[PDB]
Amino acid sequence: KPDEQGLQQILQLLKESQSPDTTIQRTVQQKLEQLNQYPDFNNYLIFVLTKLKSEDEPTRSLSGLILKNNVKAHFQNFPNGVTDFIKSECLNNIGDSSPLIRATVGILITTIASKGELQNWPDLLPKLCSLLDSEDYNTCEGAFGALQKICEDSAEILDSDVLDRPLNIMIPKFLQFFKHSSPKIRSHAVACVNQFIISRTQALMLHIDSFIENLFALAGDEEPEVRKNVCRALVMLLEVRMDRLLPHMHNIVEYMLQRTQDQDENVALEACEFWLTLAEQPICKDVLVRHLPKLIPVLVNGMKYSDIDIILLKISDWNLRKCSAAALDVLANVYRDELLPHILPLLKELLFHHEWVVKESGILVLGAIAEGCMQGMIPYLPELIPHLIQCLSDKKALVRSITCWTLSRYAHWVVSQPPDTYLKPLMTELLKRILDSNKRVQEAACSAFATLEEEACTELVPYLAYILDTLVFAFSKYQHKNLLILYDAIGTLADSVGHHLNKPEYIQMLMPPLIQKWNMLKDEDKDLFPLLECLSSVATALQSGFLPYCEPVYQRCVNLVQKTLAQAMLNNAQPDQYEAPDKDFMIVALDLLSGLAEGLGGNIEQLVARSNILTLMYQCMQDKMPEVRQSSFALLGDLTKACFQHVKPCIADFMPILGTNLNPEFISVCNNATWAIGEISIQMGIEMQPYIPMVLHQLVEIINRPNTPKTLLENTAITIGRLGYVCPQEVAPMLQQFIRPWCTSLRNIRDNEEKDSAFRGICTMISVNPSGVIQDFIFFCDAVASWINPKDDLRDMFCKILHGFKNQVGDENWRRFSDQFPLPLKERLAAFYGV
Repeated sequence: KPDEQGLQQILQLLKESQSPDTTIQRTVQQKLEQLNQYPDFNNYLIFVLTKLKSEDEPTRSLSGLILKNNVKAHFQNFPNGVTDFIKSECLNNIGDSSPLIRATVGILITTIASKGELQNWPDLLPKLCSLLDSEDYNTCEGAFGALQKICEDSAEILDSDVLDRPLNIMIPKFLQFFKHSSPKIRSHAVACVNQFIISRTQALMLHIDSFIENLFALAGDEEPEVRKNVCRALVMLLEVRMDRLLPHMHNIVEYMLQRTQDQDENVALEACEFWLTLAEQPICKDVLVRHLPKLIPVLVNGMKYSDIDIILLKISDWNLRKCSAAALDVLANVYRDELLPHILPLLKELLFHHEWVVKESGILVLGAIAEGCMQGMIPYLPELIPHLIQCLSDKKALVRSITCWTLSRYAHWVVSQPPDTYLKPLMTELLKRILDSNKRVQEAACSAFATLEEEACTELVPYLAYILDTLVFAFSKYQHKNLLILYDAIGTLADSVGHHLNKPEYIQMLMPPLIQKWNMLKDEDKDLFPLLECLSSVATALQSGFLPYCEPVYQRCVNLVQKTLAQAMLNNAQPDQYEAPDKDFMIVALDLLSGLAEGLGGNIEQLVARSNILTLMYQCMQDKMPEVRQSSFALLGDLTKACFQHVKPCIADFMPILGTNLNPEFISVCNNATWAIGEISIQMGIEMQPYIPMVLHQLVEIINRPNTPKTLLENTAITIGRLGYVCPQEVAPMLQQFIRPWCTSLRNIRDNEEKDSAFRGICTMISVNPSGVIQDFIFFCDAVASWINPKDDLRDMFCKILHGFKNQVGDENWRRFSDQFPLPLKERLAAFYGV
């Protein structure tokens, strides 16, 4: 019987509510395991049926609450028969006259519905919807509260007559409740209708005016819950139905403005979100101009740290400050310089204020409006920047950290000025802050310095030893969260300084501790991604100087490529049992490898030979992700250039893949494949013959393709040139089909090794098949005339062709032909090639 062990459960429940903290872990262990078969049959008798017998609401509500957790962890193992009894007891007590009991029944219903999905309780929503009218308050509230959580949490809507009535009936029913006595109920009502906004539910769309009208009539409710929901509704509608808000816009704005400075922190944040959303709409600029005088002070005031905020640091991912600052950043990009009349008089007050909370809010404002109001800020920079550099030493950390940030926002202007005026002190001061005693100032400074480095470049060279001393020391001082930012600082330093880093002293202090970590990190580490990206930057700047250190870098990268591929395979077979990897670990490993193959170019040959790198590369070229293909094709060309002797035995395998990937849909992949083919043909010589048919036609098609980026066109032109240089016989016949775009393309390129080999290829092709050029000889001349400093032998090839043509067409026709050229064109061909 249940009477025996039932008084044992109720005793275990009374003991569960002790006060020992020792007798609590014991009764929790005793109850969590007491999951036989039918304890939940009991867990409701206590909670729903034994009123007076074992009364004491705390006990009953705890019964239902422990059982709620049983539903959370072990619902799948639930007997079908007990659940049905559970469910019917809940719905029969949804509106219990005891607030605590009906709140317990409430969370019970909510969770069951969340765990066992939509259809598994088919009776629920129809019963909830119906109960909304049930003429006793508690039942109405109970139903509505439950109904609110179900639309909100799980259930992605799309649920007409899954409610057992059309949304056409349901939505106006909701709207009626906007007029209920109880504040809790009209909140529930706005929350429900808010779920149907974004999805553009037709029923709501055909009830907008009624909705909008009812929203306006609630704007003024005491209950902040209602005010908040009204704001959410209005923010949401801003994107879904602008057309219907528009005629009320100024009237709405004035409400939102009052809401953005609301008593309640929540309503305020919700109201504030309005300015963000509106700011990103084309209609914004015209609507708000008039409100800027009132808006800006409100946003700027909202950007101060609150009293609570400060304490917790000395917070939320999103708050009033982050929101206002975001809005102000966006509003600055919209109005640009026209925002300044509204900002500067307020800025003047804030920046030199005696209270730091005020000062630091002003510094934030200054940073926030940077990108947008740059041009108009330039006049005031010569006094503000020196003053910010001063704040960098402020006694208060939170001023120190934000100043770093704001300074970095003006980094570009700083560098554009004489190096000694602003850049020097900024650097001197930022380098000191990188080693601040306060973690937040460390991050801010280190981050700001990274922004500065990228902008300064060469100009950092004089301070390189002091910059490197600070960064390397930071390794020892810093802890996790900060290392990530430090890696990026080092990395950018390599990018900005370039070859200037390649000196034994620099290498001997930087590389040992970077590598120390490279061999410490467990492959599934957050630290590993930025450490890869950093080293890839370093190996490119430390060209040949990176040599002593590549062994473990190269090998681990290859390992990383392999592993990621396997993991991605496992995940494709078994999407549930086996987990997806982050392919960005692969792309970054490939880039490092190709960075390595370029800096070391040749010294790498032994490492390439003893690895699965080419096999791995092949697989990477099969990948579904364009970026992965792209990266390996890049690596292909780099290895072709570095140590072709190991690529050659695979060229028969690679060529068809390169052909398969000569597809303009994926520009970057196409680019790299095209580039790789070209580099291969130079290394292969005549032997490239059998591989031309599969590649050529696609290139001539790609080069003739209307909308094609400049770079891909240029690379196609180069590659066709190089193939032709090596196999004139196979390529020459097609000279007439690609010569127009080829010339239009390569005519705009610097006089380099690429342009040389390409034009060398077209000269060998013209000489094999001259008739291909005549019809469009105007284009060849334009392309030859673009050369400023050609190699002597190339100038002669140009010379022979140009003359050959002139001799064919004769002096008279040529004279006519030359009239077409612009002056500087006529003149170069005449001076350089004697024509």
